[PDB]
Amino acid sequence: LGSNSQVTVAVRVRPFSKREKTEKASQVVFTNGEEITVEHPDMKQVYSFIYDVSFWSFDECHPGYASQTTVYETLAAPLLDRAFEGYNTCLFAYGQTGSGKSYTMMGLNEEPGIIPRFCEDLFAQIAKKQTSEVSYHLEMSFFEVYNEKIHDLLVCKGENGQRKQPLRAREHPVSGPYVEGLSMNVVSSYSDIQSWLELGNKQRATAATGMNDKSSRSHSVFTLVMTQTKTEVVEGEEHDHRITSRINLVDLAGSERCSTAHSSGQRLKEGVSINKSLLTLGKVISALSEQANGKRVFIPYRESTLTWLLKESLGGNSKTAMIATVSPAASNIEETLSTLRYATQARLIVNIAKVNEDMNA
Amino acid sequence: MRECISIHVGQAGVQIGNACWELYCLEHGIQPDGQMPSDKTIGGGDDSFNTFFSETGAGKHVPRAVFVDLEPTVIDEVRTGTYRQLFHPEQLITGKEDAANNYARGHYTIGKEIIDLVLDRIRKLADQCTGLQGFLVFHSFGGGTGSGFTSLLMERLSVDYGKKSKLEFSIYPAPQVSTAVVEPYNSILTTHTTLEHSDCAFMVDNEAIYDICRRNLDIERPTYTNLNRLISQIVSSITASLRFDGALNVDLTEFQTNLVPYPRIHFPLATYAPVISAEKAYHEQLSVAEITNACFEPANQMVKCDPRHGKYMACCLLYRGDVVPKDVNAAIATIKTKRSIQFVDWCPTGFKVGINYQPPTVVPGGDLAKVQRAVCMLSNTTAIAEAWARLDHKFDLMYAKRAFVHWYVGEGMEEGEFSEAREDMAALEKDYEEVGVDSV
Amino acid sequence: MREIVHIQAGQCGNQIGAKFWEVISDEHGIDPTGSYHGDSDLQLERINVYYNEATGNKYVPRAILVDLEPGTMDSVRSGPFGQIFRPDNFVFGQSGAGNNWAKGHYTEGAELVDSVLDVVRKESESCDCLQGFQLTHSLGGGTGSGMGTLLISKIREEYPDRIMNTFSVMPSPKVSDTVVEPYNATLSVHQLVENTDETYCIDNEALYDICFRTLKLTTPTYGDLNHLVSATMSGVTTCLRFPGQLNADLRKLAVNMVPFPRLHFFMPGFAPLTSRGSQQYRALTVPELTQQMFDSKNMMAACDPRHGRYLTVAAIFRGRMSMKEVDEQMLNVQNKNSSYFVEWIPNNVKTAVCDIPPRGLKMSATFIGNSTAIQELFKRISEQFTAMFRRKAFLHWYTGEGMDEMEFTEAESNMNDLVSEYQQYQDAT
Ligand SMILES: CC(=O)O[C@H]1C(=O)[C@@]2(C)[C@H]([C@H](OC(=O)c3ccccc3)[C@]3(O)C[C@H](OC(=O)[C@H](O)[C@@H](NC(=O)c4ccccc4)c4ccccc4)C(C)=C1C3(C)C)[C@]1(OC(C)=O)CO[C@@H]1C[C@@H]2O
Ligand SMILES: Nc1nc2c(ncn2[C@@H]2O[C@H](COP(=O)(O)OP(=O)(O)OP(=O)(O)O)[C@@H](O)[C@H]2O)c(=O)[nH]1
Ligand SMILES: Nc1ncnc2c1ncn2[C@@H]1O[C@H](COP(=O)(O)OP(=O)(O)NP(=O)(O)O)[C@@H](O)[C@H]1O
Ligand SMILES: Nc1nc2c(ncn2[C@@H]2O[C@H](COP(=O)(O)OP(=O)(O)O)[C@@H](O)[C@H]2O)c(=O)[nH]1
Ligand SMILES: [Mg+2]
Ligand SMILES: [Mg+2]
Repeated sequence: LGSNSQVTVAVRVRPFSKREKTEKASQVVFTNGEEITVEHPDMKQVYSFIYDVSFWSFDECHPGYASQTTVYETLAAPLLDRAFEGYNTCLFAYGQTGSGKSYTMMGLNEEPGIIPRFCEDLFAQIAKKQTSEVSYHLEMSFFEVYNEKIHDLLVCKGENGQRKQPLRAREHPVSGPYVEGLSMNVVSSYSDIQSWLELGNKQRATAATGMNDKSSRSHSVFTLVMTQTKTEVVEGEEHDHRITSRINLVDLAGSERCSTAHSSGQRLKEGVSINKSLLTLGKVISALSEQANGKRVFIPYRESTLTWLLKESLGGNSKTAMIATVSPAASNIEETLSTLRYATQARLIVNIAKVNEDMNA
Repeated sequence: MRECISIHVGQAGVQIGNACWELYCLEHGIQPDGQMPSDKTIGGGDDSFNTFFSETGAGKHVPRAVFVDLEPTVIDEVRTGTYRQLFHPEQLITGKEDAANNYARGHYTIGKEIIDLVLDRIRKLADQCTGLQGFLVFHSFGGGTGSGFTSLLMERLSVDYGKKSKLEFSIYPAPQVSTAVVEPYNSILTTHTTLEHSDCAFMVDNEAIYDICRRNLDIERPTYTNLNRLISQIVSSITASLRFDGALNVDLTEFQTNLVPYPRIHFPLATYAPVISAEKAYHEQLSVAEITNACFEPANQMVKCDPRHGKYMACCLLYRGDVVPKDVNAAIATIKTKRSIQFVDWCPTGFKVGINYQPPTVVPGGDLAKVQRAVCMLSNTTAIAEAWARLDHKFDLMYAKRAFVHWYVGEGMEEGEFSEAREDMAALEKDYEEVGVDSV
Repeated sequence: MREIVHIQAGQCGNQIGAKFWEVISDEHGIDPTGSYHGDSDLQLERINVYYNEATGNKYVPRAILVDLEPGTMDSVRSGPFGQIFRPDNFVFGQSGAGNNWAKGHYTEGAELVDSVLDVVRKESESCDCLQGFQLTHSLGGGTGSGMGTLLISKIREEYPDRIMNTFSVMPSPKVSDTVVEPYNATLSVHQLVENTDETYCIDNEALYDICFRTLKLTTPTYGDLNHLVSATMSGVTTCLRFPGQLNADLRKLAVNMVPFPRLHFFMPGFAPLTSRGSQQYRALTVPELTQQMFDSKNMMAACDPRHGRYLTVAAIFRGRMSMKEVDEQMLNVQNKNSSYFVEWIPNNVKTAVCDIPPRGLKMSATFIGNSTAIQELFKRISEQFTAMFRRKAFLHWYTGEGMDEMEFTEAESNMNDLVSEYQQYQDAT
């Protein structure tokens, strides 16, 4: 039961952002096809990083320009086809503030990302195969992590200044962790998800910071549980054995220094928490890589809240994916190396994913 | 008029300051109350010089100090002690929230509530000065205050003043002795911010002074008082040219141009050789040659480093008392011949020299002797590459596992600012093997 | 000025607290009537830490008593140093915990913790600068463990930039004094591992062995055990009350002792401790104290440092002394006994030294160690549990007050994770 699965990792550069364009920034990152190289202004050394997929979005006519409908067909479409057999899947995004992860996963209204492509193509891939034989169920929830406190986003918050009930996490002995109080809503068509995402993202705690005009101050997790009830050789009752898959799509917050992102008051108090969570989302990658060499180790999952929920996603039973977004300016050289040196770590994680099927009993 | 503003950060800085001002006040005659009888004994003069003191119309001579710290268990000992009627009540203690031995707390969170006031007091001290030469920050690598708050102040003053020396005496971390598990981090994080503003960062280690006291004074139980007194003597010898008259007088801009070849190798070592009991005061001639050779003795350094694992690159030698010049030139000739004291191919001179006519003071209840010829040396070597490498390795054994960083992130620091401060020190350690490579 | 709010939950907590106030008052010069009758002036300068000034230069401590039975409240208020507290801070109730963790966190602490937090809000909003908290309790019962864990959670939600130091009397291997110890302790560990910054693990068997061997006592009561514990509690927080050459408050120690936010359970230890007769046959110097504090027989946590590796150690000296001898001795400990420390921390020690020693001593010292031996304690609690939970030994008295089996599995899993985190650093890298 189960198979070895190298964790999938992809890298992606963003075109020069407006503020750095006003500063007249020097390009530092280059792509020799697949391999990325980073040259300093110092040019004292030249680090090189190798990955499995290397996108490019600097300018729209370079040969090799991976658009929003290219980071699907190379990264997320395998995750979609791997969740038809039954394997659990994940796709989560690392980077710094302004590196472009909330533009890749969710896109913008005219440029949609992976969530809309995934969902609408899935429903396009369901009505192409759905018959009277095997059913197709889909539920979905959408939660966030704000200052070490889980919150739901599809809970229409009304008449108070703090309609923001803090939920909690718990550990099931077999099914692993789970959130208590999580609205798990049912969907049938893409027209049902667009009204949830439309409400969820309006609830996600965004703010205005020096790095970019709309900066997320939260990690967001987006679930889809798809169970297909199959029929096959039996004695009597059919529609019994069913294969279940859990697709989690995660959009994180960013490294954010206090100088580069002018902030005080409350902005600085959630900045710390993003940083502590992403300080622990590094230990979990580093120490899981150190398992590949036989070296016995402990993965500090419980040091934070996000890496406690996404615990079966990094290791565990999940075919996972790390999209790694990095800026091309020289002002963002002391933080792009940090992103890419963790992306190269993530590729070495071997996790065992197994098709999930339970016979009626 | 020459003037220098001595700033004293942290417990170590304040205690060195206490020793320093005890020493200066004995040297001039100004008493702890602030009064100067010597203006009323003979008829007048400049008995306590306005470089390191001020004047008030009633006759209270008042120092040019600031005495910053973020825990009140130390400045409140000054307010309550012998030197209470001397200092100005604006001693810029917070009362609150020590820096917890992390850079983050003293640089961004608990160090932003007092720096806007330090600059006010320094402005008030500098606007009342006709000719300002520089600063003298006395801090300690290892803690949060003396690592972070100094870095912040030295970034604000670099903007405000800019064309002024910003020298800094520091308690360098030892290889073996330590009082914290976080000194490597703090030091690496500090140099990053002070390899760009500061202009000469003088260093000492407490292990070196322990061993000095042991071998040269017969003290087997030395405390911080006796250490800080030797530091006070170094601070008197580096300042003796501004407060006295002598033959060769080295202003504080005459070090910056003679010891810092390149703008990043500005970490000189210090030493003060005639450390002697009253016992060995007799049975010693205590001449120039004996000292000058004693100052290049490895077992008479104030930093745990071997001078023979590098090459010298500059030396400034400052004497006090009955020193004639050719007693020096004979000695520099004695040192320019010895194969052990090895200099670079690009600095043949390397022997800046100063002389002064006021001998050293000695405090009662002290562990030092009355000497008519005191000496200090400020050297610039390639030996401290190994100390910096040791700190680099201490760091690298911990940042591998990201230990203690959740206590720095907590108070305003990202995790990419540790890798950005480790690269600069590697570049420096490479700029210490770029200099010992002989030219063609 | 730095300031601490002391809370005393349960019989153990209130007794140790009373003993601690009897010690701090002796140290600062306070009579039971709150009046100052001291000799020095270094007592009043930093009296805001533990005390508050009332009317006529009378001093009232910032104690917040708490309990569910009113039996130890009256033991205090009738006691010698009990008329110094504030009657509106003797929060109590009825309907004791029954040595049930359910009763203390869900039923009879849910009905009383709001009052305690009102007193906390009042004593914390009456402060220039707060440094943290200090709760004494007892893993093994319901009042201390339950109510204190809940209080810690509510405070660490309300005051999260502040310390929550906790002084805990853990259960002992050989003998039990309460029959449901493992469950209560496991739940309290589930609550404290996630909501503290420094925990000090005390065990009564270790104190018994101290009192029998070192102090050569024949009839040692609990007042003696608390006279030992009060001492080190005093010493953790003396560089906030007295001056010195190296000063180390609570946050410094938490930064220099906790490498990772979970491994903040420490073996405490005291210094000079000697037989009443055999003190003239001994010297009073730093080496004597360094070899008295780094020993197995002078700890309190019932755990052998020789069966582990010290991740950290901290040493708070009190007395006029040299720091050469301090640094040299701590280095000698790091060098000789190298196999009892960690490689990837180059210096595994912290040294704090102060100037004013205790009432009739010239040299005291206080040891706070973080070692990989503590897991054994937890290991035992993860074994007894497994024998009681695999058959549901006394579990219907926990379900019957609003609890579920999931809350036991979680705690077990987390305590075992803590053991594994202490264990991976027990090898040679
Ligand atoms: C001639 C002399 O010096 O008497 C000493 C003494 O000889 C010994 C026996 C004391 C004695 O301590 C004990 O007997 C003891 C009994 C049970 C549990 C713990 C201790 C002493 O009682 C303890 C007491 O220690 C103190 O005075 C401290 O202030 C101590 N006192 C209290 O806590 C205290 C408690 C209640 C009421 C009044 C004071 C203290 C320790 C830490 C922090 C603050 C205070 C002193 C001097 C002694 C005696 C009296 C024999 C020793 O203990 C301490 C804590 O220092 C035992 O070893 C030390 C020093 C000596 O060996
Ligand atoms: N020479 C000398 N060194 C000292 C003295 N006091 C402390 N140090 C050294 O300074 C190091 C850091 O401690 P501190 O300087 O007191 O820390 P700080 O700068 O005051 O910052 P805080 O931690 O916030 O108090 C210690 O590790 C000691 O080695 C002193 O009196 N003399
Ligand atoms: N590949 C791209 N092409 C064009 N524009 C992009 C691209 N990637 C990012 N951007 C723009 O960059 C801006 C910042 O993107 P955003 O996704 O908000 O970064 P971020 O990581 O979400 N900030 P934060 O959430 O605080 O980390 C957006 O307005 C995007 O339009
Ligand atoms: N040191 C000390 N320990 C005590 C005392 N009373 C009880 N204990 C310990 O505390 C545990 C029981 O805690 P208990 O006081 O009953 O908690 P509570 O009933 O919920 O308040 C046992 O393991 C005892 O060893 C005391 O006075 N001193
Ligand atoms: Mg975002
Ligand atoms: Mg201090």
